[PDB]
Amino acid sequence: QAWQPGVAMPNLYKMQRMLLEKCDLQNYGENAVIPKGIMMNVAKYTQLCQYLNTLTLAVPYNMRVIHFGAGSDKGVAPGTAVLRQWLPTGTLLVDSDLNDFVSDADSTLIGDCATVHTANKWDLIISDMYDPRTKENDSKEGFFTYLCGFIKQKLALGGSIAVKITEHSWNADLYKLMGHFSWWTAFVTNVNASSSEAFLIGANYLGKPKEQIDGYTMHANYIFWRNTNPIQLSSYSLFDMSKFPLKLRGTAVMSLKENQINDMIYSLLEKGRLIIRENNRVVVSS
Amino acid sequence: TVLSFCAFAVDPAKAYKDYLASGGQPITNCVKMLCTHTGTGQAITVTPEANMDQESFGGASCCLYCRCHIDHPNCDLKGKYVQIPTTCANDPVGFTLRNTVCTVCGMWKGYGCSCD
Ligand SMILES: Nc1ncnc2c1ncn2[C@@H]1O[C@H](C[C@@H](N)CC[C@H](N)C(=O)O)[C@@H](O)[C@H]1O
Ligand SMILES: [Cl-]
Ligand SMILES: [Cl-]
Ligand SMILES: [Cl-]
Ligand SMILES: [Cl-]
Ligand SMILES: [Cl-]
Ligand SMILES: [Mg+2]
Ligand code: NA
Ligand SMILES: [Zn+2]
Ligand SMILES: [Zn+2]
Repeated sequence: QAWQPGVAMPNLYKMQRMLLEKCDLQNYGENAVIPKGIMMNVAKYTQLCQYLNTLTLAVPYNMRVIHFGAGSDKGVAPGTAVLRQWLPTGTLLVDSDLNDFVSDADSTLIGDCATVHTANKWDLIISDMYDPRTKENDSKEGFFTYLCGFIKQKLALGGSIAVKITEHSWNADLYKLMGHFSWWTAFVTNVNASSSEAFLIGANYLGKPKEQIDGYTMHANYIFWRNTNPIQLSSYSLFDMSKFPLKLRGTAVMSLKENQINDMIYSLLEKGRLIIRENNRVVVSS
Repeated sequence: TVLSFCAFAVDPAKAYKDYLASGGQPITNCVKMLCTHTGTGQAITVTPEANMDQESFGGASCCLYCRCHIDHPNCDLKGKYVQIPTTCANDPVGFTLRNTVCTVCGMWKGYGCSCD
């Protein structure tokens, strides 16, 4: 386990019908496992991408990736730098944040994410959006409501997402939407394991329910898992970068109509063998 | 304040140099990548290419003009990775400012490059 890039929420815990409790975890601290001169976020996104390497991600020849919450108080985009390192060369990487920052992405969109418009669909959405949080823990709106609509309207069938949540920063519709993927999990990176942070990862988008997920319940389930399974911080996976970049899969991209999307096509989408979207010119707004 | 100090100088690169000579801390939060350290060693590359004697940084975070949000004099760094000699890695922005890439072998003059 200490060798893994992190820990995924086991199926046993996804199946429960837990009540919502408080989380017994402190999001902060000086981090004893981050190697010298390395930012937490480089380490964190590295492990996220190491995890994504183990999944059946679709990887078109002309991949399109959009990154929300890419900026930081430092003024730089460490996560974007990792994405840019991970993804195939000349993959379109677009990133975005509420405040200005410098980026290694092809485009950088400044402003509230609700101002971000595009006609084109994406193969991968990464979000690290976060607002630092009242005596109740309810589904949070804000960027999450935009995100859910974004996913529903602009994620290509076959595409995948990774969205940052914590104890208090989570959304019920996002959890529900996880059941529209061929597979999903909540993934905790090993370098930040003592925080309540996880990435909700949906793998291979299907555009329709596969499971009925109740958001509120699943988040209680998430908390229960975290409370009763402490994870020892670890950066073991950081010390072998040799196989890091995402595999060039050459995943077919096809523009299909709803009536062409039959059982064998869904089966292809489920296995990460197809992306469905147009191949038009990509234009992104303020 | 170093970013402002340079942003509002007629010659930002000179301004940075003067800033250092007077005991200012080098610009921080240059983005060090995790990498193999088995790369080509070249100065500016599509992906991390640090060799055993280098570090790889995200290019934009190592660019004075990017960091200061000012006009470039030309960006050669943004969207790319810059290899920087471990001994100089405390100041990646200064390094790229003071140094020049060889146009034949693609390495840093006085560092990785060995030629005539
Ligand atoms: N509504 C919003 N729209 C756009 N960005 C937001 C919004 N709310 C929070 N954010 C951003 O979420 C970011 C959270 C950061 N911790 C992200 C760090 C960054 N991923 C990194 O690599 O270091 C902040 O930069 C916020 O500006
Ligand atoms: Cl890997
Ligand atoms: Cl549920
Ligand atoms: Cl195929
Ligand atoms: Cl398109
Ligand atoms: Cl200098
Ligand atoms: Mg599968
Ligand atoms: Na319910
Ligand atoms: Zn620049
Ligand atoms: Zn040379």
